Amino acid sequence: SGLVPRGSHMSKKISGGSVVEMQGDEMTRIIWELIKEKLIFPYVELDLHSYDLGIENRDATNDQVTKDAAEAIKKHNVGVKCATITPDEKRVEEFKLKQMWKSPNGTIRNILGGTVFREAIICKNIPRLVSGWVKPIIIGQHAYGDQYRATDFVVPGPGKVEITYTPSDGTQKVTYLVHNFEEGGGVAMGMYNQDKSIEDFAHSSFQMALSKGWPLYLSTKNTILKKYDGRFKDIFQEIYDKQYKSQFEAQKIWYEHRLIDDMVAQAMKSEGGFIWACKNYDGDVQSDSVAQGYGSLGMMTSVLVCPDGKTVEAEAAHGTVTRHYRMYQKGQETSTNPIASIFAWTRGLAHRAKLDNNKELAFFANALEEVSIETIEAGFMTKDLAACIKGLPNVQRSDYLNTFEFMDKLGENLKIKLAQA
Amino acid sequence: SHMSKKISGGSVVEMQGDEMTRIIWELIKEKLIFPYVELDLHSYDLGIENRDATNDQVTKDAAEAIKKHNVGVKCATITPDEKRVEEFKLKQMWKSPNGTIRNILGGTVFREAIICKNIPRLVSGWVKPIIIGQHAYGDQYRATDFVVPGPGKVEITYTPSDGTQKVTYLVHNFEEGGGVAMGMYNQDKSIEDFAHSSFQMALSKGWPLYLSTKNTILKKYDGRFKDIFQEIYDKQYKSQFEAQKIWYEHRLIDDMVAQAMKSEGGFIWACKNYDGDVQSDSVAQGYGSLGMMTSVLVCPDGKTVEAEAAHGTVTRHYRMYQKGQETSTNPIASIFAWTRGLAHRAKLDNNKELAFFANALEEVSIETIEAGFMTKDLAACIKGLPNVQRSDYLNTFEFMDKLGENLKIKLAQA
Ligand SMILES: NC(=O)C1=CN([C@@H]2O[C@H](COP(=O)(O)OP(=O)(O)OC[C@H]3O[C@@H](n4cnc5c(N)ncnc54)[C@H](OP(=O)(O)O)[C@@H]3O)[C@@H](O)[C@H]2O)C=C[C@H]1[PH](CCC(=O)O)(CCC(=O)O)CCC(=O)O
Ligand SMILES: NC(=O)C1=CN([C@@H]2O[C@H](COP(=O)(O)OP(=O)(O)OC[C@H]3O[C@@H](n4cnc5c(N)ncnc54)[C@H](OP(=O)(O)O)[C@@H]3O)[C@@H](O)[C@H]2O)C=C[C@H]1[PH](CCC(=O)O)(CCC(=O)O)CCC(=O)O
Ligand SMILES: [Ca+2]
Ligand SMILES: [Ca+2]
Ligand SMILES: [Cl-]
Ligand SMILES: [Cl-]
Repeated sequence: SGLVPRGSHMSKKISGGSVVEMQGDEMTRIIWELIKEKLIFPYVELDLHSYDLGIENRDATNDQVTKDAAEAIKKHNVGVKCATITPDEKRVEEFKLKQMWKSPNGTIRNILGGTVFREAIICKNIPRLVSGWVKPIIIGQHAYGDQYRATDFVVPGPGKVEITYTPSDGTQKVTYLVHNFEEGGGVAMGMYNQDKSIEDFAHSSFQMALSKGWPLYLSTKNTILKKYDGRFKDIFQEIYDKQYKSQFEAQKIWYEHRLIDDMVAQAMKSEGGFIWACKNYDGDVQSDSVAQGYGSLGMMTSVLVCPDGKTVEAEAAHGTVTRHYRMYQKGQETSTNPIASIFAWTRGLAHRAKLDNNKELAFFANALEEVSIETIEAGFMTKDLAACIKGLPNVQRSDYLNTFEFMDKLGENLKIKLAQA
Repeated sequence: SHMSKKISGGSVVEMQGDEMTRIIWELIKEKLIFPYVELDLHSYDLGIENRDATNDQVTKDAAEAIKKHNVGVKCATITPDEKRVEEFKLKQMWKSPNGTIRNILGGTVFREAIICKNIPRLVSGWVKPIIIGQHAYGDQYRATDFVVPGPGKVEITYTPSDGTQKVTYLVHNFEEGGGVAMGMYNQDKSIEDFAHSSFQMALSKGWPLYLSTKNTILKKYDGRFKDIFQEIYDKQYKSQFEAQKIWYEHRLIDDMVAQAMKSEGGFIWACKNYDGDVQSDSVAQGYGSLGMMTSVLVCPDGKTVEAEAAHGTVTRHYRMYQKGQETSTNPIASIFAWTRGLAHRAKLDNNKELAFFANALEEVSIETIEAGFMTKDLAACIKGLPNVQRSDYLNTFEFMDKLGENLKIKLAQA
């Protein structure tokens, strides 16, 4: 039967190393398991550290699992996160929650720190809503502080709201009048940010612009918040003058501070092709406008780059697609776009491979991104993208693939691509 | 024999401004308003020179004058920064006149694009206008902010006036370096006025109303906006809305921004102060031209209005003008400031002729531009800035003069 041992038909899976996975809710959870089953695990073996951030396990552990996941990301340097339920009043009723738990993304970000870089996932055949955006716009959202770690409260009636700083060294405290309510009640809030966090934010922004060869703009409202936003402006400018200016000049680019009002108009009018450093809230809100302006709200990458220069968390930024989940729970067909979740996995695994000098893993991660884009541009897509192209009322069943058909088509094309290489 | 009589005008609080907008303001009065309308103008000079001279008192005096006369029109003004401070040798870096007038008067700033058929939008589907109603009081614009110079505790406290024990909310314990911190507030009555003005504007335009907040994150602060609007709607407006086949909904700011991008327009968008400030720039630009916007502060008394030009004082054109070089400065926003004010004056005085005039001036502006006579910025909207030749646009004086010729023709025909 032949003295020479013939080669195996099954080929050796890639050693991918250590990865923290944050499991999610509803249809995104369904998608997440399909991605692992059909796209990752046949080709990559992982030392996978899985945390269930589904709403029921967050409730059971009093949100401790979210903290545990963040600490694990510190330890292993790579996290990949599925979309999760951020509960409102209805979710409190539906799950009999102990509390209207806060957004886990905010908790993870306030623990890890850094900058969330957000960018559209561009398909040649998905039309833009903004005509001129022929190059990408990359938002760098400062991931720490401000509204997302504030303390807000109802003022029940007349009285003084004051804000006080008490120096740790025992020198005199300073007290500022926020407002004397003399005619009724209202609301008040305190919020803050940290110098070191702002410095990390500036560093990540300058470095991303220099890595791309694109100009950088930071938006603030320092005309109104002269101290608070002026601190962002000053720290960026001093870091630019100290370390990065000659690097920008050598690449013929620039960094400029802009008022947020001007910056959103300028962005809308632009051709794309720049980095936009945003304070936490502005990056949160403006990335929705950028995501929708490129064609599809969900076709975004979202990667938290932590201040240590080694740790990354990639996530799907859209929601858990509740209506599709309900259909799926009744055995009905859905057409759920998995691209954002797939790219969470590929961006995470690409950083894993960079940390590990894993050439096989890096080739794989890029190959999966290529397969996803090429599949869509070849005309095989989920219903939402079909509607981007034709308009929802004109979509017919042959224009799109359902959730399982689309995953299977990606799996076929990934197998072809890895075979050809 | 009867003399040629100007249209009765009434009492208008004028606030004069700075730089190129001051120049075009005088041009508008001279060529478009004064030859046809006779005004009882109460003029306040909010030029940065007089604001430094009076220690910003003139701004407050103008705001009170508006309280008195119910109709105010405002030119663009310099909001000084460090550069302005050194340039004019200012005593202080005074706050923006707008912020002061708004804190004094209260109300909601309604902003909306001025649409010309030949000016292409940047957002494909916006075939109907989007009207933003920006709450004009509180939040960031009245906040107390400071630099935290080193390790220490920041807390924000509430002390009831009636003696009941205070409550202290920890903001942050800075253990390593320093940072920044800030308190801000809003008032129930001002939010209720905001809601009432939003519901009324929606009913008058016959469009649905969305309010945006971030109450996912700010459950108490933004929760109050949401709760107040929902209660005032259920109790006082839902039936009228349903009668006009419109509706009111709360939306998260993230959702609202994306859906507006993807929508057809045709709705009222109630915004917290900061969001209205920022999103209206985004909307203005998305319709084609950032400066083609009306901006009208509607005060809670339901009678007092302040119309302004929202854009800046066009400093580069002013420098050209100073050196006797021609400029192409678009005066439409300042014109519509005047016409919106005059239309409110006509409404208050039941002045048929003045209302006819204000609408006519708006029509003449739009038709002039749509007939192909425009300033350089709109030419560039059409052809793209690199492709604009001198023959594609009119300079500031030529455009003003063409508007005057067309306004004379329009008023004569009727
Ligand atoms: N990451 C996360 O963790 C998120 C969790 N959620 C949780 O998802 C749950 C529901 O969320 P909805 O908002 O109701 O939306 P949906 O996902 O149900 O989709 C609505 C309709 O659109 C269509 N459709 C959408 N995705 C599709 C897909 N893949 N394929 C195909 N069709 C798709 C489809 O339409 P048809 O039904 O007609 O086919 C579908 O029904 C609730 O529990 C939310 O809390 C929401 C968003 C983020 P996000 C954090 C962002 C950040 O951290 O930066 C804000 C997003 C933003 O800012 O833009 C939460 C806010 C916070 O945490 O503060
Ligand atoms: N309302 C006001 O009173 C404002 C006053 N200012 C004060 O104006 C001063 C300068 O301002 P810049 O920011 O440098 O801009 P610019 O006006 O000089 O134009 C820059 C370039 O664009 C082009 N161009 C613009 N307008 C054109 C026009 N008509 N025709 C033709 N081409 C035109 C042209 O381009 P070329 O040169 O290539 O031809 C030109 O050079 C500074 O001193 C500022 O303080 C700024 C804006 C508002 P704003 C209140 C908004 C609100 O309350 O609703 C925030 C802006 C926003 O939110 O949208 C600040 C005050 C506050 O904080 O309250
Ligand atoms: Ca967002
Ligand atoms: Ca603005
Ligand atoms: Cl299916
Ligand atoms: Cl001229």
